Amino acid sequence: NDWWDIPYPSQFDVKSLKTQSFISVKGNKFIDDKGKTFTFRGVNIADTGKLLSRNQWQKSLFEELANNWGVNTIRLPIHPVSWRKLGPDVYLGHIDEAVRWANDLGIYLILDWHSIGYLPTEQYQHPMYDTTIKETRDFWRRITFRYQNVPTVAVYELFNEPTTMGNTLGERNWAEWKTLNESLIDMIYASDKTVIPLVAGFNWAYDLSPIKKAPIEREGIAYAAHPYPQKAKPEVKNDKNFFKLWDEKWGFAADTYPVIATQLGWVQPDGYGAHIPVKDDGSYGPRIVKYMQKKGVSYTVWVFDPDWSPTMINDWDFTPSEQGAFFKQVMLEAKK
Amino acid sequence: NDWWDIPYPSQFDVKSLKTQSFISVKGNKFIDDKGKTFTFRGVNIADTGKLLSRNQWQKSLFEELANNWGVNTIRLPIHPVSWRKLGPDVYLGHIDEAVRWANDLGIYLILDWHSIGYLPTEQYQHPMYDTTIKETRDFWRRITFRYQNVPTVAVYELFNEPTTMGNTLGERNWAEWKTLNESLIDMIYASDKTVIPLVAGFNWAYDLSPIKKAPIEREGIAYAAHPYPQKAKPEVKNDKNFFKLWDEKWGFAADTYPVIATQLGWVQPDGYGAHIPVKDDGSYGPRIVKYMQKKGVSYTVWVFDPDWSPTMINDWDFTPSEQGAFFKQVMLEAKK
Amino acid sequence: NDWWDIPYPSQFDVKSLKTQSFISVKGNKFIDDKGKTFTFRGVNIADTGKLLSRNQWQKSLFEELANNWGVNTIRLPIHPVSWRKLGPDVYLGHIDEAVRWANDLGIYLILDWHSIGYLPTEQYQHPMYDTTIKETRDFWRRITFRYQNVPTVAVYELFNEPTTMGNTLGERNWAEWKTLNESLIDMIYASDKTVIPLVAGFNWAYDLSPIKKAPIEREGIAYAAHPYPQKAKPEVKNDKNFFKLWDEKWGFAADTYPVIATQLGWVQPDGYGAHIPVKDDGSYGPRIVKYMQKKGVSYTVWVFDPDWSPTMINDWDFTPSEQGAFFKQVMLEAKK
Ligand SMILES: OC[C@H]1O[C@@H](O[C@H]2[C@H](O)[C@@H](O)[C@H](O[C@H]3[C@H](O)[C@@H](O)[C@H](O[C@@H]4[C@@H](O)[C@H](O)O[C@H](CO)[C@H]4O)O[C@@H]3CO)O[C@@H]2CO)[C@H](O)[C@@H](O)[C@@H]1O
Ligand SMILES: OC[C@H]1O[C@@H](O[C@H]2[C@H](O)[C@@H](O)[C@H](O[C@H]3[C@H](O)[C@@H](O)[C@H](O[C@@H]4[C@@H](O)[C@H](O)O[C@H](CO)[C@H]4O)O[C@@H]3CO)O[C@@H]2CO)[C@H](O)[C@@H](O)[C@@H]1O
Ligand SMILES: OC[C@H]1O[C@@H](O[C@H]2[C@H](O)[C@@H](O)[C@H](O[C@H]3[C@H](O)[C@@H](O)[C@H](O[C@@H]4[C@@H](O)[C@H](O)O[C@H](CO)[C@H]4O)O[C@@H]3CO)O[C@@H]2CO)[C@H](O)[C@@H](O)[C@@H]1O
Ligand SMILES: [Cl-]
Ligand SMILES: [Cl-]
Ligand SMILES: [Cl-]
Ligand SMILES: [Mg+2]
Ligand SMILES: [Mg+2]
Ligand SMILES: [Mg+2]
Repeated sequence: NDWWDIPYPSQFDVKSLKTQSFISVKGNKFIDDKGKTFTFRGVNIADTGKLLSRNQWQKSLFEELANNWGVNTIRLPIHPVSWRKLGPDVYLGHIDEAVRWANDLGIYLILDWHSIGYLPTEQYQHPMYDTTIKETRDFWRRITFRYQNVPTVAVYELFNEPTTMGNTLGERNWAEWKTLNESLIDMIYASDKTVIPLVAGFNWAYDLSPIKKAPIEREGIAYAAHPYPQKAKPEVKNDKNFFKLWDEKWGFAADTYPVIATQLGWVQPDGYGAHIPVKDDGSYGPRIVKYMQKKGVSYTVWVFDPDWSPTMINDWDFTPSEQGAFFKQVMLEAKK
Repeated sequence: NDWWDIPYPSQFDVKSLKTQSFISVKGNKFIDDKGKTFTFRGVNIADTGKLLSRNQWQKSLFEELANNWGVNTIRLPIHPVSWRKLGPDVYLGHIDEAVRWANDLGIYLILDWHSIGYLPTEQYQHPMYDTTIKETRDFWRRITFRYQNVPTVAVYELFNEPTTMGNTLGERNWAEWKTLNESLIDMIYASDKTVIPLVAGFNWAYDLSPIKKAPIEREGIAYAAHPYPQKAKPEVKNDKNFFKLWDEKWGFAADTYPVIATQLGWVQPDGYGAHIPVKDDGSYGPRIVKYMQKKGVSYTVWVFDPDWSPTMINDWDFTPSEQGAFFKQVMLEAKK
Repeated sequence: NDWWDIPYPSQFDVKSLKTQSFISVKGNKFIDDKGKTFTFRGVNIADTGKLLSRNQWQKSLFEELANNWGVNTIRLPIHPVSWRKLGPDVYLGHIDEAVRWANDLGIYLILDWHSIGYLPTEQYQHPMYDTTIKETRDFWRRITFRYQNVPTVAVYELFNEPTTMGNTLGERNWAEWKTLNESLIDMIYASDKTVIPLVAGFNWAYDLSPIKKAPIEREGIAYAAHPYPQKAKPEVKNDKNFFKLWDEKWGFAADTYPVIATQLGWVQPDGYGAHIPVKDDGSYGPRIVKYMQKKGVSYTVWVFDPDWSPTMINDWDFTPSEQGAFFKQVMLEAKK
């Protein structure tokens, strides 16, 4: 009742972590603080609240991924509805757990403010993604204060998937989106300059082409890409044609800035949760991996969860799905 | 609890309706899809929630109006407080009923986002009208998706009565209001181009004069006018002087665009719920009807309800008030 | 349940007050309506809700201050969280009490919308200060309507302490802040032109220097200053060096506009609730009083409360603290 006695917030205790290299941006590459080139390779897990509700928010989950799936990175898709439902204090307390778990395993976290829609008009694809510019700023303000100087938390992915859904949500306007990302980056850098902001384009974070002429005017950032199989639609389906289309919309970015494909994956058109744009016969797997390997692109596969699709696992015993078995071997081999 | 299992929305089933002409804008006229000039002539009823609370939300209400009062149109004043109180899903479910009822009777609906105040500062005449730009956009987003390709729903009246109340609510600024209406129209047209947006001026939707120099830069729209009796204040009260004042503030619009007088009416200064600007000795009735007839102006009288004033009916047996008996005969004669 | 029956608001009954001079702005001075120069000299009390919760919201509080502490002014720091918690109707009802109490004692009130942070991004120092541009406008709309033509309520302090906290809350931008204050002033002046708006600069209302080149372009306003002891940091601590630094950041304003130091005070570095920027050995007391006396600056000391620091009183028997005993004698002597 005494609102005047509500405490000011505290910061994560960095002394509680074991030594872990910071990742930073240098030119078009990530590097660690030993100066070695670094690639994020890993997976999304589900929202923290979804996992808690079925008692699957456990260090054992992180251990499975680190020990058996070859990941060096986990992306946490923090859904605004879940952020509100647990409330900031409880959600941050669970993020703290993820930090300790990842640190102990020597892996890194991408914190993703997981909305879909058009923030400047505050209209979204679905209520679970609902937010405001105010809440979005406040999220990043809180996150940046709490995890200041924490090497485990490497990337702040400002807004998962910008889209206006054919301008039903507003008029897509690069200049206003650019300005807003720059505004968020400024709040972040005022609080912690050691973190990597990740910025996305339109068409559900597929289209980075506006940065050819109007890149975000801030240093030390990276760009997101979500190159699902059906985003590029060549008439003739082969490596060369897909590569050219990917080149044009997002791959070119990797020549100048670091790029993380923070969502990618596929399921068979008749498989579990099959929907546009994730339907593929499986030929996309080797093709996107080859493409990313050639361009030095980082990635986190969607999704290491048995309910949300396309799945990497069919159950909580971690039985691999088609894409799961494929990416697991890719990541194990890369780790070598 | 599982927010991730909350369904995506569905659209009204157009196959459930009987054949009904679409109304569209051509130049300064409405026409039906047989190419014949069309005039909206009808009434407002109360907010859906008010009617539900006294069990008056019934097809019989629509039947009374269509069969005995000669209407071809009903305006639904959706109050934002009621929208929130029933919640979108339940409110839309009742709008669905209105659509089926009106369609069956061969009449049309105007959906009116019924707020009073200044949306750009989000300040209003009364809490019952309280909203935000975000909620207003979301309302129109939901409405346009749900009633796509539904002929019965003819007009989307974006914001009932713009006013700053002597600039106590903000600084009235045509350019910012124009831009915001254009933004809403763009969201709507991205989703359904077969609907007619209705745009209002300041001074409680009385003053359209800014469109002489700066009309909304979008095709297929109409303009609202609320010419209550005491809005124009000639020193000498006659046809000629009122006509000239109406000409100057709103009637001129009918020369170039279609105009719907979506609110109009009167009660005696000593009658039920008498207040500025609806007080009149009754001479306004024939005068506004003559004026509208000469200019081909569409109209929906306020209000076909026994509680809200000025009333068209004194009870739920539909006993006519003074203005009610007057307008009933006007509409019956026009229908012939 | 019947939202349509929710009453429109009413105004404070001015006939309930005894005769009391209006205070107005003339050049760089306040004057009363007898044309005599006037200086606000008094204190802050705690938020109305805090006082109510411990049964300390009583006329006896105002009587103690007027009769024994020599005040002619009390500042009410209305915290947005408390505004929401009591709700506008109940909070305004208690403000009405303060008005009657102050009027009877011949003292004046400053109503302070008591937030800390950056309103244009709606990010704040602490949740208790949380608000929006919409809520802030609505507060001033309600206040200005209710207390129209009430001499007892002299000053509307638009936003207590603007700060971006090292730009962690947003990018401080004088031009956008200026525009927003002008917008609030316009809402206020549209409703009551007899009230004095009080505008603040950045750095927790310490830095008025932007008004040298870009003052608020409205007449009849005053400027706030919060010159706590540790805001100016001269290497050599004496009258001359502090005076020069105060001159440069806020004191210059008093040459052209009226200035009210609506928060000021100190506690010993080892005293109760000691924190930056209010720690001082006590030499600040005579120095700030001398400075303000020379420049004709008005002031309300923070704070006449035994819980909130720095205190003027150590208990509810009004036992004076160090700064309390000091300021009490200053105010008693000035009153003579
Ligand atoms: O968050 C929990 C939820 O996630 C679900 O997956 C999401 C997925 O994360 C998201 O990327 C995906 O977005 C797609 C849209 O749904 C889809 O409409 C859109 O299609 C467009 C077409 O409309 C357009 O014509 O063409 C392009 C290219 O073909 C296409 O993108 O594509 C985007 C992605 O780019 O939405 C998913 C949900 O539908 C999980 O499936 C679910 O289990 C979880 O609850
Ligand atoms: O929504 C449920 C509610 O509706 C009530 O009627 C409303 C009516 O719909 C609305 O148009 C009307 O607005 C008027 C303002 O109330 C009135 O103040 C304003 O007056 C101005 C003057 O202030 C100005 O000086 O001059 C002009 C011209 O004379 C004048 O307009 O006029 C507007 C309309 O233009 O408000 C009504 C409520 O007061 C029902 O009466 C009620 O039963 C329902 O609950
Ligand atoms: O509202 C109830 C609450 O009030 C508490 O006092 C507030 C006080 O009213 C407010 O002015 C004060 O603001 C100070 C900030 O807290 C402080 O961080 C800031 O420091 C900056 C430094 O960060 C900067 O480096 O330098 C400058 C100059 O030295 C300095 O200002 O200073 C501002 C004031 O200018 O915050 C108090 C709370 O911390 C009561 O103490 C409490 O009991 C009540 O509950
Ligand atoms: Cl898009
Ligand atoms: Cl107006
Ligand atoms: Cl500041
Ligand atoms: Mg970090
Ligand atoms: Mg339609
Ligand atoms: Mg006053």
